[PDB]
Amino acid sequence: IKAICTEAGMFAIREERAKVTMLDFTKAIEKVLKKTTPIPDLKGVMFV
Amino acid sequence: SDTSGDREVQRTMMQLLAELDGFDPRGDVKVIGATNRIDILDPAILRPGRFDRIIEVPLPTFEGRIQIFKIHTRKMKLAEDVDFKELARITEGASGADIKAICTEAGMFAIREERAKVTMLDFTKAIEKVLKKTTPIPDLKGVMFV
Amino acid sequence: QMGYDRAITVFSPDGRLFQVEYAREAVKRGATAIGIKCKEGVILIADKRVGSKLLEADTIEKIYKIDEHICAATSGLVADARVLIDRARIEAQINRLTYDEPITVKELAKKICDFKQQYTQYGGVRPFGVSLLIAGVDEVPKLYETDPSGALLEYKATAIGMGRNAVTEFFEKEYRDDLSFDDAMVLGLVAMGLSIESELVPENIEVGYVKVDDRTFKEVSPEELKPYVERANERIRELLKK
Amino acid sequence: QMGYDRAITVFSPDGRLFQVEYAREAVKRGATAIGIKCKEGVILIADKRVGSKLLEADTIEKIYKIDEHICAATSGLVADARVLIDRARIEAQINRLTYDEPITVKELAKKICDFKQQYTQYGGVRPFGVSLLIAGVDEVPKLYETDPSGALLEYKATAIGMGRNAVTEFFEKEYRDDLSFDDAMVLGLVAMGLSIESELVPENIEVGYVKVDDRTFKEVSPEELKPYVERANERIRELLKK
Amino acid sequence: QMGYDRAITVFSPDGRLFQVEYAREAVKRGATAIGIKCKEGVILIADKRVGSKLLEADTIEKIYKIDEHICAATSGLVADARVLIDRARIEAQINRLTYDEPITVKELAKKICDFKQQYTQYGGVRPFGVSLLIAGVDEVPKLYETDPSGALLEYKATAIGMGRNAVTEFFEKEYRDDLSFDDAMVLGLVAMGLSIESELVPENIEVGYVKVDDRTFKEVSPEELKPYVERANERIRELLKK
Amino acid sequence: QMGYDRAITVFSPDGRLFQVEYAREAVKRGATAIGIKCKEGVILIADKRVGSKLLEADTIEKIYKIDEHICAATSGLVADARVLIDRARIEAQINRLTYDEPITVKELAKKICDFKQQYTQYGGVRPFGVSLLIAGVDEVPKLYETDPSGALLEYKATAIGMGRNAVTEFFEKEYRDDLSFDDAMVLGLVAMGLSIESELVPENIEVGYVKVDDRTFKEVSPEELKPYVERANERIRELLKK
Amino acid sequence: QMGYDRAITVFSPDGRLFQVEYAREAVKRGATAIGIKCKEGVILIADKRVGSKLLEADTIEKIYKIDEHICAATSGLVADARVLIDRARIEAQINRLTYDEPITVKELAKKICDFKQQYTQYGGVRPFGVSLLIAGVDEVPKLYETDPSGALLEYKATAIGMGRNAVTEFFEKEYRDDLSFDDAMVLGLVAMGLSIESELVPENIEVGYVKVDDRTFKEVSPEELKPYVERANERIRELLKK
Amino acid sequence: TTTVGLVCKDGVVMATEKRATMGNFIASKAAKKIYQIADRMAMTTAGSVGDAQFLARIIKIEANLYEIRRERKPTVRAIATLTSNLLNSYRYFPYLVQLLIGGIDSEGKSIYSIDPIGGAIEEKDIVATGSGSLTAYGVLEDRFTPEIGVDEAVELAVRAIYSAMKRDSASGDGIDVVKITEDEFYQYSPEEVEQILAKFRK
Amino acid sequence: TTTVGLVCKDGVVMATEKRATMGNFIASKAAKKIYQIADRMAMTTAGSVGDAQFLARIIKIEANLYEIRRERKPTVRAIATLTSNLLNSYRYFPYLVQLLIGGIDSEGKSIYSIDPIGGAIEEKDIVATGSGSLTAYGVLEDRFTPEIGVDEAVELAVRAIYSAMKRDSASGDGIDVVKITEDEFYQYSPEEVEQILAKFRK
Repeated sequence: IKAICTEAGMFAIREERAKVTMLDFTKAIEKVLKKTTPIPDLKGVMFV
Repeated sequence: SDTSGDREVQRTMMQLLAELDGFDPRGDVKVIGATNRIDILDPAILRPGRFDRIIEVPLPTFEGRIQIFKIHTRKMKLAEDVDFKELARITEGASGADIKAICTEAGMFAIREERAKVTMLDFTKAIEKVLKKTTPIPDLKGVMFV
Repeated sequence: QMGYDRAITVFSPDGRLFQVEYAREAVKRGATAIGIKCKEGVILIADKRVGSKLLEADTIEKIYKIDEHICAATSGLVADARVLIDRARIEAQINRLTYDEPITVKELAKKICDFKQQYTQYGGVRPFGVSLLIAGVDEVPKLYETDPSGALLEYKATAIGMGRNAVTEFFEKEYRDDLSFDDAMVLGLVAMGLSIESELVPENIEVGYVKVDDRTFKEVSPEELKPYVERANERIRELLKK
Repeated sequence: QMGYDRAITVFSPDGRLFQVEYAREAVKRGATAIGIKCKEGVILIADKRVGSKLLEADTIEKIYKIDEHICAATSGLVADARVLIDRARIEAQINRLTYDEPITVKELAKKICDFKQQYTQYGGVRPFGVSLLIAGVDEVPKLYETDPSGALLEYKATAIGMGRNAVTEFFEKEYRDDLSFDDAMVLGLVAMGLSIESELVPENIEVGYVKVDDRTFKEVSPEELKPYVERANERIRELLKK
Repeated sequence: QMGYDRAITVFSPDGRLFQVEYAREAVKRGATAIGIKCKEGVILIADKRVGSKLLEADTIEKIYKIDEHICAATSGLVADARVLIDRARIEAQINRLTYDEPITVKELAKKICDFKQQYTQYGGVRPFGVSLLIAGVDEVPKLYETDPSGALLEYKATAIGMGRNAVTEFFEKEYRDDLSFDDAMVLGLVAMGLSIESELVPENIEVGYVKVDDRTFKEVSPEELKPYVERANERIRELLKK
Repeated sequence: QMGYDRAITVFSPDGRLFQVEYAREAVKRGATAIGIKCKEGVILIADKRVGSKLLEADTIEKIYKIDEHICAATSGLVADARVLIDRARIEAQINRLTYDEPITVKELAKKICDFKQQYTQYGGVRPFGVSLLIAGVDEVPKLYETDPSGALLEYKATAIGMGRNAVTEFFEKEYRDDLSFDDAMVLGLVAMGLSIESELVPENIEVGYVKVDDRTFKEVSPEELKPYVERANERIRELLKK
Repeated sequence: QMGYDRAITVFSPDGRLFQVEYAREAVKRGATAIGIKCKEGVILIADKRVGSKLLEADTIEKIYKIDEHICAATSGLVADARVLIDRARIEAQINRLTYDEPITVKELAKKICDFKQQYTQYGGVRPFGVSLLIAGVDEVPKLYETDPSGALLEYKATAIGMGRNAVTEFFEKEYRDDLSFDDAMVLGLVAMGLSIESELVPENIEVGYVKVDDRTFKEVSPEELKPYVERANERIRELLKK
Repeated sequence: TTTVGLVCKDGVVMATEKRATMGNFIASKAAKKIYQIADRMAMTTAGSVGDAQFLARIIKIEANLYEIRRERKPTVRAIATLTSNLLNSYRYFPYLVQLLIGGIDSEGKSIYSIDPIGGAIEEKDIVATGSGSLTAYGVLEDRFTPEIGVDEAVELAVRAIYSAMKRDSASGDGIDVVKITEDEFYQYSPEEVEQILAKFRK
Repeated sequence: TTTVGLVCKDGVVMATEKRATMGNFIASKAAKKIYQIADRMAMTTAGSVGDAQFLARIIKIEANLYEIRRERKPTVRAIATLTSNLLNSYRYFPYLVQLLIGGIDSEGKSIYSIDPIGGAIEEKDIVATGSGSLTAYGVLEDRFTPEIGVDEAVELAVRAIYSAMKRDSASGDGIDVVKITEDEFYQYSPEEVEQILAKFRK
C-alpha cells in the first residue's frame, strides 16, 4: 500500500506535475500489484 | 530440505532485513541487488518495500540483439558489409552474455587467419561457431540414422 | 522432501493415501454445489455463475438426470464427472432392466462407491478427482455424498466444492428437521449465497429437485427460481454485513 | 529404510513389507470397532458416530450382515470397505449355491483373506485399506480379525481402529473366558466407551449379534440398547474419574 | 520439482493434474481458431496461414467435415487432430447407424471429450494436446469448445489457440446476440485478423459454416470470400492504429 | 533435469512434449530427400551418395514404390523407414482391395498420420524416428510431408534431411508452380547439389517420379538422368563460389 | 545422455537412440566376420577361434545355414543371434511354403530387418544386440548387413566386429571388382589375417559360400580350407612386417 | 398372430391379438402384449410372444436411457432403428418377431415397421405385418380416411383383428388397443374392448 | 422379386418391386426396397426384404464416411466393392440379397450387380437380376440405345418389371421406378408408375 503511493508520485514526475492525482493512483495499483502476484491462473477450463 | 543448511542462511537473511529497514535506518541505501531465480526467495524480502520497484530484466528482444551488437563492434575493427539485423534473427532466444561472446569469437577468428581485421565474413562465421555449442542439431550420419 | 504421492499404490507411513487426500483437494478447486434434504423432498443446487458472458447461460449445468427420480450434481473435473454420471445412468437402468424395480438411492450410491474404488485400487489408472451428491426419492428422501476415494456418507445437508466450509457452519446452526419445501428452497439459496459471498439471480444457479409427493424429478426453471431468490436475498445481505 | 515402501514387490532389509505395514496404519485411521465373544453367542459393536452432526448416524454403517449368520464390522476407509464387504457377501452366498451348507466363520474369513493376499502380491494393485472383524456362529461362536496383509487370527475379544491400544489394556485385565450374554454386552460396550473417551448413546453406537441358540443375525434397536448403555456409561464414568 | 509431474496419474499437492494443465498450453502454441454463433447458424473460422511461402496455401485444411451438418476446427497439434477426428467422424455416423437421426451438437462434443478423457485416466498414454471447436446445427446452432482434459463448455463466441487472449477482450464490447449472419461472419474474420495482429488475404484462411435453414455443411470459396475479408480489414486496420 | 523426454507421456509446463520434437531431430540428422511438385507431375529425388565404396554405391533403396501411382521417399532412421514403407504398402493395397480405385495421395497420407499417432500416443512403444514424402498423382499432382509426430503439411516443394534448410531457401527464391517438368527437375538437381555441398553424379542419386500423363511411377535410369545432372553442375559451381 | 540412455523409449536431443548405439557396441565386442562379393559368388569367412584350448573348435561357428542357398554370419550376443538366426531360417522356410520359391536375399534381409525393428519399436523389449552379414545368391550375388536398429545397407565388401576398422581400411586399398572367385577367396583370408594379427590355422576359422554356378550354400571342409590359407599366409606375413 | 397399425390426424392407434393359446395354455390370463416404451411411445408385436415380452424390457429401458442422456425426447424413427440392431444380434435363437413401433415425435405422427432381422420403414397411413395382414388391409380401407379421430380409430382397429380371428388358428374376444394422442396414453384392455365388439355382432 | 437397371447418356434408371407378396403376406404397401446411398447413387434390391434393408443402412453410413475422409464424392466402383467385402466378411450373418449399385459419379455411368454370396461384376449398359431376369432382358433391349434418354428410360424399365409381375401369382401390383438424372432423385411410387402400364392395359 506504501509502494502504490510511492509509485503514483513517480507517474507524476514523468508527466511533470507536482500534484498527485486520481489517475496516477489507478496506474500505480496496476503497476504494483501485477509485479507482486499473478492473480488468476484459469481454473474454469480444467474444472467445472 | 537440509536441517543444518536452511537455518544458517535464514539467520543471515533476517539480519540483512533488520538493517535494511527493520529498525535501523537504510542510510540512503539504494539497493540494487540481483537474483537469477525469483521463486527461490523467502516471503520476507520478495515483497515491495524491501525493494520497492521489482523490475524484470528479461532476455533481450530482437531490437535488443541489434543494440548490443552496435556497442560491441565499435570495440572491434567493425564489419565492412555491416548488417546487424541478420545476426539478430539467428541469435534470438540467447542472452546478453552471448552477444558479448560472439564478438569475442569474431575477433579471434581474425587472429587465426592472421588477417587481424574483423569483417562481415568473420562476424557471420563467429555466430555460427558459438551457436554451434548451444544447438544440438549436428552429427551424425549413419549406418542407421541415414 | 517426500515421495508418497508419486503413485496411488503407495501408502504414506501416516497411514493414508496421499494421492486420494489431494484428490480431496481436487474437488475444492471447482465450483460449489449443495445439496439439501427436507422431509418433503430433496433439492440439489449448483453454481451456474461459472464461465464468462461469451459463454451460454446453459453451460454446465451440473445437475444431471440419472433417473426419473434421481438427480446428482458434481464438483471437480466435469470431464471425470460425465463418465461417473454415464456409469450412474447405466447402473440405474440395469436395476430397472433386471428387476423392473426403480433404483434404490442407498444402492445407487453403493454401486458408484465401488466404481470410484475400481479406479482407486488399480495402479495403472488414477482415482477420480470428483465428488458427487447422489440424491433421490425411492420412497423416502436421501442425500448422500460419494467422495473421490469412493466413500459412502449420508448427510441431511452438505456441500462439495469451494463453498463447502461456509455452508457446513450455516447448516450446523440454521438447518432443521421440521423443514418444508418452501423454506428449504429459500434456505438453500441463502447458503449458496454464502459460498459465492454475493447475491443471486435466476440464471446464476441451476436447481433440480425430486419431490416426495410427486416422486418424479422435475427441474427448476428460471421462472420458478425468481420468488425463492427474492426471499432468500433478505438474509444474504444481513449475513454479508458485519 | 526409505524407498523400500514405494512398491509392494519390495521387502525391507529388516525383512517385512513396510508397504503392508503402512497399509495397516490405514486400518488405524478408522474409528473403534470392538468384538467380544461370549459363550451364548458373539456381539459386535462399532462406532456409528461420525463427523459433524449433519450426518445421520443411523444410515451410516459399520456393521453389516454378510450372511444370515455372519456379521462384520469394518475399520479403515469406507471406500475399500464397500469392495471388501461386497466380495465377502457374494462369497458367503456362493458357498450356499455349490454346497448348500452355510459357510463356516473360519472359512469365510480365510477366503476373504485369500482374496486380500492376491491384492498385495503385485505392483499393479494396492492392498486393502481396511480390516474386518468376522463374527458369527457356525456351531460354536467365533470372532476373527482380518488383516490388510491377509491374515486371519482367532480371538475371543478384539479391536481394530484407533481404539486398538485402549481395548488391549482393558481386556488384559477384565476379560473372563466364561461370560453370559448380558454381562458380555455391557463389558464390550465399556471398552468402546474408553476408546472414544466418552459416554455412549444408543443413537451413536450400532450393535449387531449372532447368538448360538438362533444362529441368526439381529440388529438391536435404540429402544433395547438403553439398559446396557446405562450400566456401561456409569462404569465408563467410573474409569475416567477415580 | 515443480510437481509431481511425470505421470498423468499423479496430482500435485495443489489438487491439479499437472500433466493436463501442461497440455492445454500446448494448444495455445498451435493454430488459432475463431468460432461464432448467431441464430441464423454458426460460422467457423480456421487459420490456414502457417509457416514459410514454400508451403502451399492450403495446409490441410483446418476445418473438417465431421458429419453432414457438423464441422469442427482444430487448434493445437495437427498430428493429434488426425486421430481424435478419425474416431469422431466414425462416431457421428455410428449415431446415424443406430438411430437414423441427426447427431446432437451437444452429444457429439461429449463423445469427442470421452476419447480424451480415456487419455487422461490411463497412465499408459499421453492426454492428447488438441482442442476442437464444435459447430453445427441440430435444430438451432450450438457452439462448444472441447478441451484436453475432456472438458466441455458451451460457448457463444470464442477463440482458442494463439488468438485466445486477443479475442476474449475483443468480444466483450463487440459480441452481441442479435447479430446477422454476415455481420457475424465479418466479426469472425476481424477476430482472426486480430489473432495474428496483421491484415488478411482471403486465400490463406478457410471458413465453412452450418446454417439453420440449410443444415448442411458448406464452405466459402476464395472467390466468394473476398468482400467479407475487405469489410474485415477496415475494422482490423482501425484496431491496429493503436 | 527435465523429465519431459524421459518418456513421451508427458509435456513440459510450456506445452511442448520435447520427445516428439526429438524424433523430429532424427530427421534432420539423416539424409536429404526432395519432392518438387509442378503441374505436370511430381518428381522425387533422394540421396544414394550413402556410404563408401566398400558398400554398393547403387544401394537399394531410398525411392520406394507404394503402388504404381503413389510413391514415397525418406529421411530419418532407414530401419524405421523399411518397416513404415512396409506398413504404407499394405495400407495403400487395403484400399485397392475394399474400394478398387487408385488410393489417393491425400488418403494414403492421412492413414499414415493415423498410424504414427498410434505410437506417439502410447508410452509402451516409442514414436517413429522417420519422416516421409508422399508424392503421387491421384489425378492432381500432390506432395505432402508427414512428420514423426503424425502431422500433415501440403507444400509446393519440400525437403527433408540435413540439407533441408538450404533447399527451403533455395526455392524461396526460384520456385514457381508454372514451371515445366524439365525446368523443375533441373532446379531440384541444383538444390540436391547444395544439400550434399558438392557437384552431382548420375550414379550418386536415385530418382523416381509419378507423371501426370502417365499416372504411373517410373524410375529415372542412369544415362537418362545424365544430361539433367550435366547442366546442373555449372550452376552448382557458381553457387559453391559463395 | 546422462539419463536419456537408460532405456530404448528415449530419444536424445541429438536425434539418435542411445540404446541402439549401445547395442551396436555389443556387436563391436564380438569377433570379426567378413564377407566379400564378386560377380561369380559370395564368400563368408567367420572367426571360429576358441578363446581357450579346452573348447571344441567345431561348434562356436558364426556361419549359419538359413536356406539351401543363403547363409549368414553374426557378431554380437551369441544368445540373441541364435534365436534371431533360427528365426531367419523359419522366414526362408515360410517363403517356400507360400510361393514355392526360394527367398530372394534382398527379401530375406528385408524381412529379418523388420523382425529386429519390432523389438526396437516396442519399448517393452530391448533391441537385439546383434548385426548379421547375410551372403547368398538368388540369381546374382547379394550381400547385406543388418544393424541392431533394423537398418539395411547393401555391401560388396564388408566386415563387422572388433576387426571392422582395419578390414575397412584393407578393402579400400586392395579390393578390385576384376577379381575371380579364387582371387577374392585369398583376399578374405588376408583380411581375417590382418585383424587377428597372426597366421591362421583352419581350426580357428570356417568358410561357407554360395556360387552362382552352384546356387547352393556349401561349407569348406578342413581338407579344403588348407590351400586357401596357404596362399593367404604368404601375404599375411608381409602385412605384419611394418 | 397379427398387428394392425394406423396413423390418425392427431394420434396413433395400434392393436394386437389376444386370448388364443400359447404353448398349450390360454394366452390371455392377464398378459401384457402392448408394451409401454415411453409415455408417448409403444411397441406391439406379432411373432414369438415371450421373446417380445423380454425384448420390451430392453427397448423401454433404452428409451428411458436416450431420454435421460441426451435431454431430448426419443423420436419414433430412433427407437425403430435401434431395434434393427438388436434383432440382428439375436438371429440364432427364437426371436423372430415383426414389430410396429409408433408414437408422436417432433417429426409429427408415425408408425415404423421393423422386419425380423431389422429394417425400419415409415408408413404414415396403414400397416400390417402379420399373416392377418391381407384381411386387415381390406377392413382398414373401408372407413379409413386420411383424416380420422382417435376415438373413431379404436373401433376400426378392433374390428379388423376380429375378422382376422377367423383367418388365424385361434384368438378370442377382448384384445389390446392403445391410443397415443399427445394428451393421453390410454390402454383399453379386454373389459373395455369387449363392448366395442358387442356392436359388431358375431 | 426382380430389378432392372439401364445406363443412360445422362442418367441411371433402375426399378424395384415396391410390394412383395409371398403367400398372403404383404410386408407393407409402402415398403421401401429402394435405398438412397448417396446424392446421385441408388440401390435396387431383389431377394429377401429384411436383409435388403439391414445391410443397406450400413452402406449409406459408409458412403458418407468415405465421402468425409477423402473429401471427395464416392465412385460407383467404390461402393460396389465395399458391399461385396462386407457380405463376404459377414456370412456368419448372411444376407440373402442381390444388389444393383449404380448412379452417376466422376467416372460416369455404370451399374454393378453384387451377388448375395459376394463379388462385383460390371455390366455394360443393360442388366436384370432376379427370377424375372429371362423375360426382362429381351423386353429391355428392344428400344435400347445408349443415347436413349431419361424420359424414354423410365417407360422402358416398367415393361420388364410388368411382364414378370403379370404371369406371376407372387406379384401383380406395386413397383417403384427410380430416376437419377444428375439433377434429381425421383421415386415415382406405385400410383404414378400405374399409368405407365395402364398404357399397355390389361
